[PDB]
Amino acid sequence: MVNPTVFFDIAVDGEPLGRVSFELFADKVPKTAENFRALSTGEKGFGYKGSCFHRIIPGFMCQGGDFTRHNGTGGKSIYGEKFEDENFILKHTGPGILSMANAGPNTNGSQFFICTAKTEWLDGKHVVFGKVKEGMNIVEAMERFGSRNGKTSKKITIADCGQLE
Amino acid sequence: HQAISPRTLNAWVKVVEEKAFSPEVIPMFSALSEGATPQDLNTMLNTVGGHQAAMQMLKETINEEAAEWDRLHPVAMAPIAPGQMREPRGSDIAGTTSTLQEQIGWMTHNPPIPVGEIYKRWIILGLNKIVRMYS
Repeated sequence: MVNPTVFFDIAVDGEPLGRVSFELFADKVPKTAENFRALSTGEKGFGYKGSCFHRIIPGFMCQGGDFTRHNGTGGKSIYGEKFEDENFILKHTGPGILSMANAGPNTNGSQFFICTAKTEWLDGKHVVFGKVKEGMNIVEAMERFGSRNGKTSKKITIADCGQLE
Repeated sequence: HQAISPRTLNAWVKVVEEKAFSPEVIPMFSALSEGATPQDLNTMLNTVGGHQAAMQMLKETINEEAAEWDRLHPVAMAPIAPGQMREPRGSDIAGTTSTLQEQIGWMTHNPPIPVGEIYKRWIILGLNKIVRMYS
């Protein structure tokens, strides 16, 4: 297929929670899609396996992908530099949208978030690049570990992750 | 919030016209600027007509301080959580890229980020630069 599918197996303090898979819209945002797909397979020799969802805000989103510092201040893309906002064609239309976290325009690295609500006000500020396929219930479970400021109550980790097909 | 008054301004105008850039301008500025928002601080400064060279010296200090502020305050990762206000940048504190209710929120958030007091300190350092050149 043109759009790849990635899976994350989530664990909570080491205990298996379940699997979430995503469709990556390579047909609309190929550079952003390929970054997350390669970080998910580990093929560049670094990536998401073992990293954690460091910031989870109930009724808003789950954020992860800082596999270098584990707290939001790190992350790195496969391109050897942060990379531009590819486009803002796709919108934040409800739960399960997969979008890039950033520190302002054209600062994409490896951090991402999974929407657990409609967050339309993010349109034009975060590049949407995928959506949850299977496992939204697992995302909903993960939300229960967050707090209003995003601190998690248990270690929510990507125990394994890769490409399906 | 009430935007500064023509009355306070008239006073700062009379101060700068008489005392030029003698040391006395500084304590005066501080008194007339009590509790000002960044917008109010810029309205006071904009009221100064002439003294273009000195006004550019102030601007250079404000730009330098604002960039220092950015350097020492890295932006948090977005997206911002609901309800929460983003952290001010240098240009927000100086009033170029922020609104008035943002200034108010910061000044009235918990605890405050007192963007008016901060900007006022930068202005003061710029007024010190001017006073040392002219007097």
